Amino acid sequence: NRMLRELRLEFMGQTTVVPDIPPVRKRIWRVRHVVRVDQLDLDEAKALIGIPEHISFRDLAGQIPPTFGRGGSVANPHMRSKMNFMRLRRMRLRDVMHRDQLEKRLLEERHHALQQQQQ
Amino acid sequence: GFTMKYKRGTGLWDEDHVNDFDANKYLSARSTMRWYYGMERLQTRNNMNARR
Amino acid sequence: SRNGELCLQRIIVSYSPNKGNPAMRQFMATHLPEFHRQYPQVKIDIRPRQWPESSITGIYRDGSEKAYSIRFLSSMGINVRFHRLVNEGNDYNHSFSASHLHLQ
Amino acid sequence: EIEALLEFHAMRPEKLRVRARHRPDGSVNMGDDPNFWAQALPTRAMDGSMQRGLGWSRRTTMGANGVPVVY
Amino acid sequence: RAQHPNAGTRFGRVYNRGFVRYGFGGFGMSVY
Amino acid sequence: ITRLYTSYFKGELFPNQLARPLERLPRGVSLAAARKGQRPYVPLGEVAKLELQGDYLTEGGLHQEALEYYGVVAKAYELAYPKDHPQVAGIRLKLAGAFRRTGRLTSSKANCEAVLQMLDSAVQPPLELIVEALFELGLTSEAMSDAAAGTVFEEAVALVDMFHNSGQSHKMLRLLPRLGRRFNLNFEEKFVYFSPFDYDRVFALADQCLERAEVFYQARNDRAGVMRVLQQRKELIDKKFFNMRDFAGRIHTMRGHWKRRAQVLTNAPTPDELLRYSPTIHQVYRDFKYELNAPIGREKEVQPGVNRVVHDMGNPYRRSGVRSQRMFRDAEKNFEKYIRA
Amino acid sequence: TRSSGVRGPHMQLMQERLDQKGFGWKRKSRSLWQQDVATAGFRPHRYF
Amino acid sequence: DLCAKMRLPLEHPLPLSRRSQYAAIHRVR
Amino acid sequence: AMESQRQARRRDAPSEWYDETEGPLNPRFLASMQSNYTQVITELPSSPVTGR
Amino acid sequence: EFDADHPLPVVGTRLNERTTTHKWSHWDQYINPQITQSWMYLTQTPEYVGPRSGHNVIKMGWMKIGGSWKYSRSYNDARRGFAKGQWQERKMTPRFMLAPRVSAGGPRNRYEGKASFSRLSLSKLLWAVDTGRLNPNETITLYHLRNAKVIADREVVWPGMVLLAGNVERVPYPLHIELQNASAKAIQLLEEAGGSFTNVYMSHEGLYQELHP
Amino acid sequence: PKPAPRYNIGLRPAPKRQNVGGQFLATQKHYARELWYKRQYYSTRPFAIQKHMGSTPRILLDRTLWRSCWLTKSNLPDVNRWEKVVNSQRVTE
Amino acid sequence: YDSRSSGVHDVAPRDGVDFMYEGPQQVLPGAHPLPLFHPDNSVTRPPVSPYLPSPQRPHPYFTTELPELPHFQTTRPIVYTVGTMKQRIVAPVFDLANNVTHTRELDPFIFGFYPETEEMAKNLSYWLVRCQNFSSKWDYENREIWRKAKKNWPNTGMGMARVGDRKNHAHPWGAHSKPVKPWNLLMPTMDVKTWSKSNRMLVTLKMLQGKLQIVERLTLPEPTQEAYLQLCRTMGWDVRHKGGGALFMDGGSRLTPSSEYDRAFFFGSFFNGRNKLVRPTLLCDEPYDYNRTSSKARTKGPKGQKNPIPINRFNAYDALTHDTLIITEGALLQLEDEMYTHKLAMLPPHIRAQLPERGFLDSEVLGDVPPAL
Amino acid sequence: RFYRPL
Amino acid sequence: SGAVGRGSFHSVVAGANPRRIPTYYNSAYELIQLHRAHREVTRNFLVRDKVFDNKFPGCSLANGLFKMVPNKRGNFHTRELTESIRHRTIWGQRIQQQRTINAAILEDATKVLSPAQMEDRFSYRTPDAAAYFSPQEYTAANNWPNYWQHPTEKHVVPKPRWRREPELGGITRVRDAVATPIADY
Amino acid sequence: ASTAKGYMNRVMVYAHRRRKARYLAPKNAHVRSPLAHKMPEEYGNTWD
Amino acid sequence: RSDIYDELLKLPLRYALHDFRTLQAHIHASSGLSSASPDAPAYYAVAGRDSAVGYAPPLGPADPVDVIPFFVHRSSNGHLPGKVYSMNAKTLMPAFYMRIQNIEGDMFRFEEELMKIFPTKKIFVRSHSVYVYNVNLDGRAVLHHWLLGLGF
Amino acid sequence: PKAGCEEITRQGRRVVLKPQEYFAQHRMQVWQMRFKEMGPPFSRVWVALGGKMRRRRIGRQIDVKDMRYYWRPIEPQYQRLYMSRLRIKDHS
Repeated sequence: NRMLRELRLEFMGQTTVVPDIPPVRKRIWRVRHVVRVDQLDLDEAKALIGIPEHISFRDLAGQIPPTFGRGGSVANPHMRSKMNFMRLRRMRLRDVMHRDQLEKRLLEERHHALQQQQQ
Repeated sequence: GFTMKYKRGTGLWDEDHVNDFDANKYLSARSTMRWYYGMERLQTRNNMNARR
Repeated sequence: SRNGELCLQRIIVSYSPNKGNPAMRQFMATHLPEFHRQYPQVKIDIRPRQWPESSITGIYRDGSEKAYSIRFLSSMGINVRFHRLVNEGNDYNHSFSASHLHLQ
Repeated sequence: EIEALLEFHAMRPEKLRVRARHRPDGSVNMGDDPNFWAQALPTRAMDGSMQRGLGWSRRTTMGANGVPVVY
Repeated sequence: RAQHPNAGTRFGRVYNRGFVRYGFGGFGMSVY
Repeated sequence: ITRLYTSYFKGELFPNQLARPLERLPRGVSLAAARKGQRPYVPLGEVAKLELQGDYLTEGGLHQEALEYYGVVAKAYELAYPKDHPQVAGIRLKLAGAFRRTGRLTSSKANCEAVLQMLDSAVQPPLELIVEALFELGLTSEAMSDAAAGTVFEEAVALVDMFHNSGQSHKMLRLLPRLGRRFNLNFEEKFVYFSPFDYDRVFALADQCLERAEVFYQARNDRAGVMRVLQQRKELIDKKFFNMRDFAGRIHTMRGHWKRRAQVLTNAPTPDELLRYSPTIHQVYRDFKYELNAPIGREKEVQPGVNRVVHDMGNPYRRSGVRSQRMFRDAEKNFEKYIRA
Repeated sequence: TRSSGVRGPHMQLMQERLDQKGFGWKRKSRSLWQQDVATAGFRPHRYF
Repeated sequence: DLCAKMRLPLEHPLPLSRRSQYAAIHRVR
Repeated sequence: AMESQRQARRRDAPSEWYDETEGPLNPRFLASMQSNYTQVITELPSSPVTGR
Repeated sequence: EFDADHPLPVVGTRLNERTTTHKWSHWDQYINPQITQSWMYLTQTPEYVGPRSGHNVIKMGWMKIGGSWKYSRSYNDARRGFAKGQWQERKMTPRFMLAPRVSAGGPRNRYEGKASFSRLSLSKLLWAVDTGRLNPNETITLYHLRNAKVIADREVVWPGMVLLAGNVERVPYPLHIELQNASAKAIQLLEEAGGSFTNVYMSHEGLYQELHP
Repeated sequence: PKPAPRYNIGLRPAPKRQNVGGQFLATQKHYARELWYKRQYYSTRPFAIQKHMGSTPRILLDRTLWRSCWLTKSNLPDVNRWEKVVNSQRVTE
Repeated sequence: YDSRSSGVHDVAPRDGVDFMYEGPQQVLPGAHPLPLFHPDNSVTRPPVSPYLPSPQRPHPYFTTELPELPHFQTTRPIVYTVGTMKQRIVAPVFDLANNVTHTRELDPFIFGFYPETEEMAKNLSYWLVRCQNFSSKWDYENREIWRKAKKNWPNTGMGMARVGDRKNHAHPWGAHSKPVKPWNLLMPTMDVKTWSKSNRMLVTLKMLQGKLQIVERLTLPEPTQEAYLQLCRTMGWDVRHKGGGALFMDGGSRLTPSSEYDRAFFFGSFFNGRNKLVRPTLLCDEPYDYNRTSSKARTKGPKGQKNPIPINRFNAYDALTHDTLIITEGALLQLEDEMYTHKLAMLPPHIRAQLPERGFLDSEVLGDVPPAL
Repeated sequence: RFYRPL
Repeated sequence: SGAVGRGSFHSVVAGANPRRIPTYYNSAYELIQLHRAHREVTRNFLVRDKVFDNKFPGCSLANGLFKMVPNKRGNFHTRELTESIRHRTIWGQRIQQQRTINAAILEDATKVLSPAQMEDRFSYRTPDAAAYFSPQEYTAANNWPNYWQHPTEKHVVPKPRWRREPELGGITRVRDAVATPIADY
Repeated sequence: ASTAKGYMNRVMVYAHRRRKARYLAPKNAHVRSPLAHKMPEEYGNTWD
Repeated sequence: RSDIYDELLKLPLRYALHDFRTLQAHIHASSGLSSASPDAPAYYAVAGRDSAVGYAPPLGPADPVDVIPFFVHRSSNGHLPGKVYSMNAKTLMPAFYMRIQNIEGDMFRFEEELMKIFPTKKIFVRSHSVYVYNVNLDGRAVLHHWLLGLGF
Repeated sequence: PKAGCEEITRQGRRVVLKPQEYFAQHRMQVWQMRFKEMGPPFSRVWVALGGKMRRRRIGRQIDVKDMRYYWRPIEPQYQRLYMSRLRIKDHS
């Protein structure tokens, strides 16, 4: 069950697309009697989804945000729930760093309007 | 026993330092006349008791 | 709605103009004057009385009626229970099932 | 080293005995290990949560002589 | 009696039809 | 049990998903009244996918290629919807924003000046559009190196500072930080935040018009204007933030009180529609013909009915003996000298 | 050392009443002329 | 250590005003 | 003593507190402040007071 | 709505049609105090959720009332209370009995006449003298410290105090004190700044007549 | 400092000795229902006959209970005439 | 829920009040977009204030001195502590004949202390508890039953219940095991630190709500009640049971302040209506519980403080049940006097040291100022 | 006091 | 006993106290606890003279006697009242003594450099005191509790276009067109 | 299949315990076995 | 402490802070007399003028042009409103929260300036106070180095 | 008439306020002498002396006849047991 968890597989009929890197080859091996694998050469993947041959995949991924659905897998459902919390904070701060950056520019102008007032 | 007897008359009004748990939310017309007449009574009921 | 014409006629709204649970008094200013625009052909009548018979009740042109409890229920819910009245016609009760996907 | 021989040998022993349930690092010194009945650095339970979470620098930790305090 | 949650079926035990067959192991019950 | 979301997980229900109403400009008001003070089957399912593909192209940077799509959508939209329609005004608005990327400001402003004459003639236009309608016209005005008339941005917000309920945006979202009952696991539900730059588009534009109005005076060097842009803009954001304000409910983890959710996700009047409709200012019309009392003077307007004899004050001591009713005698005759006019 | 220490000014001084015998202050109770009505009676250390 | 580092001739007890060598001068740095 | 100062209040018309640009005046109170004037005070239009 | 002409219908759900009237939260009454119109609007602290409503049975969460008592075999037994007058440790030679009696009265016992003072940190006393509760002229005997609410009744138990130079590396002004048993550093701090410290060590009969003269 | 147990005081009529509840909770007495008219569990609400619990009733109608049973003689004197409050007056229509 | 889907309504309008809904322009009686359980306009419970409480106006009173009226500065100099409103207040005081005489400026510490609900709740939750009839909450105990203490039939071999000595709480002649006795009911200890705050955040609330009215003298021509309704009729107060009442803090005139009520008014203030002559103060002495642990094993009592706030101080309950509040200046003199040394002790030190410079600590005991009133 | 005796 | 600067008799050891007349102190906190203490001794005399005014005729028969038994009043005068005078006197000296010094300081100081800077050298004018005393002057912070009404933040509250209604009875009634609330999902 | 109201509420017909996190290691604690506390590849190490 | 003051001087905070040296109460008769104005006439000082413990009146606003939107009062005894309580003291749990009790103004424009300090501590706002969680007596020290920088 | 209708008319014993205990009862003296609790707030060891320090010395190991001399903490499993009788002072 641990290997299946590291292949993003728990329920029967679930399906994932794992790479052929070495430490995945063991995880899949231990659970061969559980899964039904299929191999695709990468060119046989760049066509399964219509992809231009010139675009690699290390530039396609360099476009999707890293916070895709269920961003991280941190060490326990608490650390998950404080990785989603701060993510919902850096939203608050993103509007608040916005609302003062409006004030800090108006304040630096209210200073120059005052300063240049005496001249 | 010891019940702060040095506080009975040493309040600023008549209704103070007399523990009366028997209260109510809305004391009506004659329940208020009954109340004010009550505090002073057990303030003069106590005194002339203690004077006799 | 049947052949374009609604199957509901009245929506009895019993409320108290001064007593409590403002949900109704809070509904007749926010939503009701707007639900009154979508379905003007609904003869909303309202009933100021001391003990509010707390139930909205639509009187369908078939003659039948249908009530709805509004105990302790906020305005946004009363808005829904209104639109739950103008939708259904109170004409039949079928378990949505195999034998009842095609009424006839 | 000569300065440390003294700063350790002029301390009243009670400043060295095991003095708290949480060793200055954060572990919970239970019984049965005679080595850990000696708590030289004194613990501070209510202090130090800014470090390691807010990106506060390791420069703040250190004391006046440079050696780090622990939390 | 050791009454601990997780020591058996949580609250008592029930025999629903998905149990009387397909018991623990899939064979599954001795009775029923 | 940590989830994986590999197999299809249906979306959760949550009050951030309500069908908010599109911001309509009020009834007795038309566009120019404020602006001069300053079906057939048409496969709309096929063009909605097309008009979207235009956005992705004007958002990526293939503006010319997105122009040719919006053309098609500007043709199917004016066939399906009648004259004066709002949506047919929406596409010949982005279309006018498609020329300006490609310099064709001769048709951009012209196709954008016509959305106004397509929005004003309407009855109740969406205030989401008419604020973009002349935010664009603001940009293409400057893009024609018109340095002053490109600052209708000021008048872009000169609606949303007047006709925008800055509280209707977060009426239901304001109270979600109460729905969390947990604190040390699944506690992001006490800090549910939704940026006003997502759940309010007429606000975003209003923030963006003024930002562009900040750089148009930055070049023109109108420092008296850049302030009344900033000091205007901050008073626009801070009153929008103000309508998200609420105090924390119970902070630690609560258990079991799940029926409490019927009290948090309700009609909580946002602090705009609270100070605005305060009971003392906006007073409740109370008609005594339905009630059972009136102030002392007006004791004849009350609920009418069949014969009434005023017995007495309903004083409770009338149920006691005679020595209690010998007292309380001169109660009533004193009470008429208090309600006589 | 068992009874060693600095005792309070009103604690029982080292081996007070004991008279040189283990728990000897008990053995010296029958010798007392008259004791109080509640005086260090029988109490086998049960859950003591 | 405190007197020498300050170039001062040795003193002891080195009173508490002199100790903390005028805010522990910071050993001139 | 106060009559010395009350009759040293010439204002036969209400001062600039009689503004209501902030919020509507209180009809009850004006009827209590009518005595300190000559011109009528209570008569408020349907509109916010202009000032005259 | 993709088009405004086809508005999405209002067919409510269990998240709309089942709500309750908005009571006034402590913010809606902080904004507009024109709505707290009766004492039923002064609802309690938000942290007070309400009275206890469930059986916190041990080893099984918090059960509801009327719930199942199959698993409360030891809640019906931790409600009677701990055994009173009985060794807590039923077996295993109680950890107290295993350890040896030390210091026949105890390791920190206080007999009749012990010299255990309450610590008046010098920072406190120095903080007051600038704040203005204490007058720097008048030799600051413990009456001033008590009557100026620098120290309360619950900290002056015989004998009075002890001055502790806690982090105070310097005392700036000539300060005079009549306290009980200053620490040797605290003495050499006042004495450097031209002050004094004449440690009064009064009997209990003197502790009273100094606080309530 | 520590605020009182309003528990349920001033709102609702006293609860009846649940499993739970502090020592300071003043429940109702043994053998006394918390809801006066629920002599059964299905006895229905009396129409216009309330029992005034709490203080002395401000305005005691003749048809409401006050430390008393219902007496068709004393509660509703005349069944044809029917009272109410109007301007804080016990009038009868 | 949602049961009884029929028969709850009559399909007929009552030929009297009942009425259709005409249109959106129709102004329905009672309707308002805020959830108000006491829908009162300014004609039912009209506020006695110069202006109607508006969100614009920080308080519905004269924020400034109006020129056509004698202005009387506060009895004491004023400082603005933590919670106070930082806005000047001027409340016009009413002559007995309903005329408005000189206007008087209020203390921004007593009447300027902005409200926050959860700190008047500590006041209300105290009153809704202190105002029980504790001694009524007796109940029979298991032992107090007087039944046989001996099993009449020892349960040996037949199917009788495993019960004997049936004087427990199961049986219809029994009593509880842990019953409710008064000496087991807690009367809550209420500090002066928070009673004062819990009174000041109300008597400000009654000012922000604009229900605050100052009277020169609460005195009657004669002590008869009829003269007190005649007075209320000229002043317009509604001491009827239903019309919101009045809360008189009788402190006497401006120059003759007194705590013991004007004997004239006291006897006249005994009307059956809704009114409650309270004492002119907000403080009350420190609580004490002489029977702290168990000392007195015979007291009837409640548990907790043995010095409860009396019934006629200013509390939260009778502050929200009575719409209008009626304070004579003779009380304002007492409230500013009794809270002065409290208002000053709460300022931070870098402020407290500035007072004798600004004329706040003029101490008539030393003679630096002639004695105040 | 008379302390509760258990 | 101490309680004043005279030094308790525990200056048995002849501990002198030199470097005197050294501090000007405004006796701020002490004048506060004087006005507090002066209130007690008057609030005590009020009690020591409480005499029956029985506004009721039931128990009027004592309307001449004091409200305290003669032996008790003869005690409370001596136990609590006359104590509170000493406690009032103590502050009446710890201040009358400290003033004597200030009277000497404010002369020898006035001379040296300025009679204008003098009461500035002896001032405590913190830059924010306008917050506590004359809050109309204070701008540099927003210390209102109802902050949304501070002049720098008044632009939060909406200014409703209100109106009266003589047909409703002079009720004020806002002319805002209510926004159609959200309804369904 | 037999899905019933929620993630981890799948088949619900076999009588296994859902919501049980089978992936997580057993808390062997006191029990003595080579399989203790060891990542499964280290099972062959029966000498430690 | 300067070591903490950087962790505020580094922050992107509106309402800038006083420079550290001018924020210091801790530095010509005889090389200059002491601070508390003991003048030449046999050294009469002025009582509340020097403090070795670190007390001093508020230094004042940050810069004149800006208006701070919150005001944190001082206690009756001088020190600042930060207090570090603990979750569940009854069990002696070493998990702490702070409480900022004496503030008036708009706590939200105050609490929106704590967030920029502690981007990871759960901060809740209430009518009187501002609770910030999981921050112990070192966070108490970060606040006052800020509430001094703000000039309160 | 209601509670028992004859058990409440004829009168038995009436109960009154129940006296409390010595409200420092649970700092019993087999700890006020054996242990002493040291530690800063939120960490209070109850350090206790060696187990074998008086009974049998001759012949025991040379370097274990002294492990009996240190103030060792008692393992927290007993800290919580003994300090449980002290928490009860005001529960909840």
